[PDB]
Amino acid sequence: AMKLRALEYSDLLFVHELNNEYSIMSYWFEEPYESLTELQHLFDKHLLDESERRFIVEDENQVVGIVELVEINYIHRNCEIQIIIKPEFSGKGYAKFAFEKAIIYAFNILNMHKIYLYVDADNKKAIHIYESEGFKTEGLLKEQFYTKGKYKDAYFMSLLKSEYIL
Amino acid sequence: AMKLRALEYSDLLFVHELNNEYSIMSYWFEEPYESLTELQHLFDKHLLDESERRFIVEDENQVVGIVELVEINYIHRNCEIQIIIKPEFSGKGYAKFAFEKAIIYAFNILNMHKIYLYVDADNKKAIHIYESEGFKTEGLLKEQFYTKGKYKDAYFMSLLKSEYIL
Amino acid sequence: AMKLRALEYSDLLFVHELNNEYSIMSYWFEEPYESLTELQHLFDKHLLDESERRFIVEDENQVVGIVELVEINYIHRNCEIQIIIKPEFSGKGYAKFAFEKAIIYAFNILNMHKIYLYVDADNKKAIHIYESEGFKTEGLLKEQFYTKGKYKDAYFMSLLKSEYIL
Amino acid sequence: AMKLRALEYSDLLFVHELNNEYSIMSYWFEEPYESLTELQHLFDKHLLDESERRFIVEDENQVVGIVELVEINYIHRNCEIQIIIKPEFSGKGYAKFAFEKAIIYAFNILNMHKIYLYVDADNKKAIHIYESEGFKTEGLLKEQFYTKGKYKDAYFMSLLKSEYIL
Amino acid sequence: AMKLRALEYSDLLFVHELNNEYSIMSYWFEEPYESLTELQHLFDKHLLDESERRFIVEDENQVVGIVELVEINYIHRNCEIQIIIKPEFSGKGYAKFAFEKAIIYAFNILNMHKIYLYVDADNKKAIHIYESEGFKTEGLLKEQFYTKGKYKDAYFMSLLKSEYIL
Amino acid sequence: AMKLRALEYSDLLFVHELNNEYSIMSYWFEEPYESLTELQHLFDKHLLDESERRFIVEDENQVVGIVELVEINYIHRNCEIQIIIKPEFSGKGYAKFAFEKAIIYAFNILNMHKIYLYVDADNKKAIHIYESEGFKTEGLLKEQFYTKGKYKDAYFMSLLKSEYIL
Amino acid sequence: AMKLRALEYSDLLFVHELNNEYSIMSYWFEEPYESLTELQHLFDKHLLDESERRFIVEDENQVVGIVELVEINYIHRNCEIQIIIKPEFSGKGYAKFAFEKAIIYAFNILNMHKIYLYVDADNKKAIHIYESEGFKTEGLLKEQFYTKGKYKDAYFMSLLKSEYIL
Amino acid sequence: AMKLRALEYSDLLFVHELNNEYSIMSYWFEEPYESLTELQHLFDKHLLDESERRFIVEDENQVVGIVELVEINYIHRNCEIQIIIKPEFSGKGYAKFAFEKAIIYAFNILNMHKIYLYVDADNKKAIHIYESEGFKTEGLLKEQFYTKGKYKDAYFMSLLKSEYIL
Amino acid sequence: AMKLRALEYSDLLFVHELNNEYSIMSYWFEEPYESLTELQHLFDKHLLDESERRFIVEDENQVVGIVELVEINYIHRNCEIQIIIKPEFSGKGYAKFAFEKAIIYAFNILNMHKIYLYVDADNKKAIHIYESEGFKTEGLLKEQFYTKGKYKDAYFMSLLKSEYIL
Amino acid sequence: AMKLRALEYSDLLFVHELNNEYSIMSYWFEEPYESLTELQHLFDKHLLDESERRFIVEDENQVVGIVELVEINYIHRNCEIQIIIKPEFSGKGYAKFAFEKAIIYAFNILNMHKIYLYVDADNKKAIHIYESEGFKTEGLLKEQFYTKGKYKDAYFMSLLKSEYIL
Amino acid sequence: AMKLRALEYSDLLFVHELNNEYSIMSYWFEEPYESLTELQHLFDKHLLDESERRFIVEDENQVVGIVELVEINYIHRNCEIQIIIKPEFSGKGYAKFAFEKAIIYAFNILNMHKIYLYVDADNKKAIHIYESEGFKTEGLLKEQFYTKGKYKDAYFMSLLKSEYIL
Amino acid sequence: AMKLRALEYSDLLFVHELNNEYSIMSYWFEEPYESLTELQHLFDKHLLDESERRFIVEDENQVVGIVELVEINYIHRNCEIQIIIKPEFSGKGYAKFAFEKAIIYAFNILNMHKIYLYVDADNKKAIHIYESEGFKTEGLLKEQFYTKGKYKDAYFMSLLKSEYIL
Repeated sequence: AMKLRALEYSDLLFVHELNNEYSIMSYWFEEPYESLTELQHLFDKHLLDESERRFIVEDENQVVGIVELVEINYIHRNCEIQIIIKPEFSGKGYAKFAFEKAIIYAFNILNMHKIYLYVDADNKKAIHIYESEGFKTEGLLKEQFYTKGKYKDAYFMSLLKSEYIL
Repeated sequence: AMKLRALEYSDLLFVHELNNEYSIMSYWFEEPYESLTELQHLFDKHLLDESERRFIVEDENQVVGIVELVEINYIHRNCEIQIIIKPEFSGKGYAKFAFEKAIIYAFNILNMHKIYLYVDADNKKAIHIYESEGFKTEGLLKEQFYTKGKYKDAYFMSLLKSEYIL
Repeated sequence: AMKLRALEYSDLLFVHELNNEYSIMSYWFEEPYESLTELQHLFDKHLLDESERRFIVEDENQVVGIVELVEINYIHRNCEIQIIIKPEFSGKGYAKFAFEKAIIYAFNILNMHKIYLYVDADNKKAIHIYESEGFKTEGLLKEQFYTKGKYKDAYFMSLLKSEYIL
Repeated sequence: AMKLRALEYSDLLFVHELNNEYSIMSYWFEEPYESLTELQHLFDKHLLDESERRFIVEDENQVVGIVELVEINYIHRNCEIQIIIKPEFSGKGYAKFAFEKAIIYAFNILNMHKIYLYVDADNKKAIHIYESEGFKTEGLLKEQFYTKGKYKDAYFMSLLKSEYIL
Repeated sequence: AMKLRALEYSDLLFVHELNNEYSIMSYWFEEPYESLTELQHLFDKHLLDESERRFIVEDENQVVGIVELVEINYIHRNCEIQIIIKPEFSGKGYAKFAFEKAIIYAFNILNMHKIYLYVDADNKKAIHIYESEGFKTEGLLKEQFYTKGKYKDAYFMSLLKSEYIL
Repeated sequence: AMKLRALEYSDLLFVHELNNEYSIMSYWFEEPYESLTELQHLFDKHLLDESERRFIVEDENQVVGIVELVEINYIHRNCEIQIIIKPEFSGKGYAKFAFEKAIIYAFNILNMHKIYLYVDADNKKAIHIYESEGFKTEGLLKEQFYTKGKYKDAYFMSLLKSEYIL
Repeated sequence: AMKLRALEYSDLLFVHELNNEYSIMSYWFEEPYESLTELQHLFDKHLLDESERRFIVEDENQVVGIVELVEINYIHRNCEIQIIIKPEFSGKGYAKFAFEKAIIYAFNILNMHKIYLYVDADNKKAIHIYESEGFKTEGLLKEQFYTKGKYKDAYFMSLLKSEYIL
Repeated sequence: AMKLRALEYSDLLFVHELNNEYSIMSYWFEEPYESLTELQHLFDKHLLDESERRFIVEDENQVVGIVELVEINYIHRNCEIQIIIKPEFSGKGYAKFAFEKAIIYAFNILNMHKIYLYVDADNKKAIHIYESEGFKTEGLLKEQFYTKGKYKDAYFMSLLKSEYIL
Repeated sequence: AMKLRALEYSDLLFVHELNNEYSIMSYWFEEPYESLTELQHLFDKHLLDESERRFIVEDENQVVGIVELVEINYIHRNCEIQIIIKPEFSGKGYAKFAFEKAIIYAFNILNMHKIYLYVDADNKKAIHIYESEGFKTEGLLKEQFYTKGKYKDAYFMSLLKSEYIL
Repeated sequence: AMKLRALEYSDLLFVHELNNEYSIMSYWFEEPYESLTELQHLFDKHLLDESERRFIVEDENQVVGIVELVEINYIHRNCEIQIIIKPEFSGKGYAKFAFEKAIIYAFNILNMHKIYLYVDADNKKAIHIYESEGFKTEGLLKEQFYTKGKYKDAYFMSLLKSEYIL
Repeated sequence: AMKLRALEYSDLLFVHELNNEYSIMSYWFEEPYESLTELQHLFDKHLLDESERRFIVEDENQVVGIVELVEINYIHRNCEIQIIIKPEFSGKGYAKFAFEKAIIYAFNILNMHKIYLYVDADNKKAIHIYESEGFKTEGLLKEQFYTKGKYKDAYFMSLLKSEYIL
Repeated sequence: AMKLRALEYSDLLFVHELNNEYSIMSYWFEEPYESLTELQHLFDKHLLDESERRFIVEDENQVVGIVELVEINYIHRNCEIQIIIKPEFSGKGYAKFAFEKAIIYAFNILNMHKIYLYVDADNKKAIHIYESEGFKTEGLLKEQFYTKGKYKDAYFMSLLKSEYIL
């Protein structure tokens, strides 16, 4: 049984470890962190800020990933979604599950109108997870991110609640 | 033997767990929380605020629920009542007991004039608990709450101390 | 030319004066005030709280009233509306104007789903202003407010954006 | 035209002067003060405390006195009333007016059940003002106050809202 | 061997428990508390305030009660006395002892002139403990306290040091 | 002679006025403001935050607009540009000038790689100013902004420094 | 007409000047000061401390001196009295007046049992003012104060309220 | 082997216990305390204040008492000495030792000119300890202390360094 | 008569203006500023930091420039020198004077061993001012600074006190 | 397997020990430290400052060194690199590895343009590690550092990303 | 008529100016200052520190100098004296006067045992002022101060109160 | 193997004990302490103050002493040295070692010009340790320190780096 659970202070080591698996710099409420000690301090600084919301993805046996809703805007009713699954659990349907649940949370709980994400235009496996959840490409943002010594293009993809309920 | 006991800091894990059993977002002194860590911080922020009062419902063996009096107003002498019983204990009369005791607390201890609540107009089992304690419907508030992807209607129900003592 | 303008610190004397024209106790972010000095201190305490929003109603010559949106909830997308016009300006269409503009602000700017208000069930002139803006009665809340030595009944009235655009 | 007006920070010099006309030590939220500078600092410390409420008594031309409701208790619904009129205005009906208005405020606005006061058992002129407003003696508290080198007896007098409305 | 001992932080659980045996709301330096967690926070806030003084009543084996001197006034030299003995120890002379010692403390240590108390006019067993220590009734304060759904009358009783030493 | 000048505290009234000319809600370091008093407080809170940079556009006679660089990211080296010219000065080349200077500042001073903006897909006059400065459309973000009661589509447009220097 | 008036913040220049007329170091709540700037800062630090109480001695035309009650002890009910009259006003009866009034304040207002003072055993003119108010010598404290390069003896003198009322 | 050792935070329980053996109220830097919890808080408040200095009197086996130098004045070079020995150790020469050492500390380390003390004029055993260390009576301060229901006379006794070295 | 004077708070407008004459970003204690309002806040933050020292260069009629010693290191005894003269005063010998005086201050007052600076390798007029004061080139730091859209090379130049005194 | 890992609070003992192996004084965000206790306090003060970034160099068995990027400048895009390897691990290729990884981090992650370092002109073994990573000497800074009683010359060496990718 | 007056906050401009007449760096409570703005901030930081004491030297017409007692030690009873007279007033006997008065203050008011000073061994005019007040040389501290590019020798001179009174 | 190690927080008990072996009062950054609890609080207050520097003297088996450099002045480049060795380790060469190392630290690491000390003119064993390290007497400061009831003379001794390297 998988589930999404709200992120606690005690989750931050996992968060740190997961993001450490990627060379791209990591942010907590738009402030950068590279260590667990930085992450703990940013966590306490932003503790009641509603612009981001995070969930731990679990099965009964362990924590397997994180769902982040960020740039949550309650006027325009949209937010950016980021999901990271431990790479050792790829293809096991944790990403599909996390997506399904987070989309449901954004639309049916938070009452968002639209959700969007950015994805490296070379990350075919991620794009396919996104596409299977109904995300559509709305933009190709050239040289938008600098990663591993190169500026890379990113797709802006999005999902409208109205498309979601059809 | 059942009893109501004042909520302590050490009760917050139970509070967190109970509210986690419901998809509707949870509030502490009108500030939203989804994690235990948020709940602990809001608890300390509002520690001496008299606008809400909370009790843990117990039997000798465990904690079984929570009674909340909120929006307590000492001029107009009314407050909103919220009671949540662990769903595994339904039909065991904990809800009836919690109600009876909280109404007594509101009227005979706090000196309230009126108590009211909101209930989803589809929640027949809850409405019947309320009706059996003498709550009357005063309003049908259409599309007042957004829950699980739909705007839902709620009854405003209320109990006057004067009706209570008859 | 009438207009709504965002409330500044320098508006608080007017706010104080206006609310002083009514015996019912006045609140700023749910904290009571009776003097300008209390109002100034509550203003600074709640300066960036988004749960209430206030506008000054003006014509070119003077400030004539206040529009308050309170209990703003960005999940359920509803808020309570309060409008007070200086009694010397009654029947001049400032109330109609203030209403029209605040409803527009709530729906088209804030993206609310529903707006509601409470009104003493004897206040026929107010109720008629409300009814002319499309508010419908959803409830009759008996003995809900204590005013001038008596518990008084209030109508809960509301307006759905969906009704508004028809 | 007389009126009661809520006490502002700018009233504190008057408050200081008035209380200075009496040898008995003066208190602000149960903390003693003898100077204006102490009074200003206590005022800011207790600015949002609801246990006391104070009004300035005025005619169109000047401030003539102060009404204080203290030990306000919103559970038992009673409070202690203190009224001081500038001695130069005695017999002009400012005391009667202040009383009438403060009683009305306590009962009909604050929803108190009972109001009480203490008065030196030798202060016949004050007692008669009290008696004319319906206060009844409930106690004779011997040697309760030390004033001008002597312990003096005080009457506890009170007024029930139920008596007030008959 | 019985004794009175000054109240420590570590006594607050006992204090909480004892006051929990009574439906009347409990106060610490005139601020209400219902939980141990509230009591701990009020304790630290008022730690060096001399307006109240509290003692734990003990025998060699356990804590059996609390003595409170409150509203201590060092100008008029009087204070209010409250004593609560665990109901399981009634009739064992702990109340008599606590009284005797607290009166001695108030008069001979604190140099008070007068001590007083309030007691529900129906609480014959308490009144008799008071009367046996020389308290005299000075007032009958009608409908002064709201308890268990009813306004109740209280006696004001008092003891003068001058009577005490005769 | 036109020029760009760094924004001072004393510019905030102009900033407030300018943004007040538009119904879309205004932000300072991603926190919303509608009044000058809110803007002043956010200004002091974010005074040394380098994620946004703002300039006042002037001619010798008056302030005519504002240039904002926001979401400045010094790793990926891109930022979002917002320019607002007083509508009374449209077509006078202040927008062209402001653009030219801000692009120069972003690229040649801040060393950005890319600049981007969002524009309502119906705002032809703005789009043409952008296009004349070399911005290219990279995306069409449907229903991305809620404005005047409707979700509206926005173009994401961008300019690469490499294109700029050709 | 002479009078004693409570010391305000605005009195501190006078206080500074007066004490500057004496080589012995000056104290405010037992902390030393030599300048007005030090005195202002100590004043704010000790603003609500009840261990000292100070009055300005005036005639209708100017401030002529200061009365200080220090080391006020409300258990043992005694305090130390210090009075300084501008030396230009000596023999005019300001010292007698100040004494008379301060003694009255200590005994009849503050309820002190005893007042005492220290005086250089060579200061015959001061001692005679003291003796004329009924102070008696209780001690000769040798080499107790170092003044102008010499250790000097001081009389401890005192007045009992019981002697005062005979 | 006896010795004096500087008082640490961990000594405060002993300090509390010792002072608890006496009915006279106890002070820490002139602020009263009756509990260990009050004593701990006053200790931290006055941690670097040089007006008092305290030592624990020990033998190799236990703490047996406390030496306090208070009202230390570095201009007039005198201080008040207080010594309390556990009553179970009386007559064992701990008081003589503590005295001898504290006098040596005051004169030879702190460079005091004079040391003094107060003693109840009935406390013959204490007076004899004092007299044996060369203290001389300089005053008889009548009704200076209120203890066990009576005002009591105290001797002021003192020792001059010049007498000490003869 | 020229002179160097220590920089005051009131100099910051001049500082702001001067640095505004250059496109390179400006720093105060290594924190960037572009406005006077930022500069004022950084000034107060770093008010007693000894790592930088600044002087205003003046003639009798006006302020003409600024001397900055930064990265002052009191172990290695070296610091970086920056001098900016208003461009309207070039060739008038203010730069020579400022240099001469600041070098004297660094060596003879601060006891530095070495002073150094960085200069754009194209800034011949500056280099010649430096060379005329005895600075020698020690390095050519390629692409060290990004200015006006290009990475530029800088000379590191330095002066040893030992060379200075020859 | 070697790796670089972000520095945590728990790394500071290692950091302290390593720097203790060198007589040159050590800095944390340009503030000097010699003890672990100083280092811990500076660590918390600078916790979110982005001007320095530090990594621990490890193999599977232990921590072997530290990589520091300091004076990070995101406008000019350069930073100073410092690497210290435990001297017991010299010649084992930890320095080469640390270099390779930190250069990669600076260029490909942080997007720096240039990296530089300072090295004592006598430290041939270090210079050779630097030279093997492509650092070139750009300057010889004479008497720039005072170490072990002598002013010593340092090479400024640097690496351009453009050279790095060739 | 000359006099010494205690230094006020408003004296700091004079203090700044006077010390500015000397190249040696200036200190306030051992913290260096070169500007008035630094001096004002140090003044407030050290406002109640008794280790230094300062007086302004005046005649009826203007302030002419400053007397500083520093390193005041109340155990060893000695302090360092610094006197600076405006150089335009040299030879007018202000230095003699300031000395005479400050010595009197140190010995007869502060009860110091010894006063000392340091003086450049070349400053014959100062040394002669010192010698005429009875200062004796106790030491020649070679290369003790670095001034105007040279290490200079200083005399330590001192005056014993015992010599002073002979 | 002996060594000097930087003083940590955990060293303070040793520091306390060592200084306790001497009757002369002890200072931490010129603030007096007699207990470990005072020392801990002063330690945290002065944690980053560079005016004093302290080392623990050790052999492999235990801590044997402390080296203190105080009054460190980085302009005049001199400091005062204090070394205390546990008296049980005298004559074992710990003092010689500590000296040698601290002198080396002051001169070769801190770049001091001169080091000095004070020593009781009767302390021949200390003076000989000093003399053997090249300290020369520059002054005889009579009655400079009050110790064990007597004013004592001290030698000022010093060592110039220039003498040290010969």
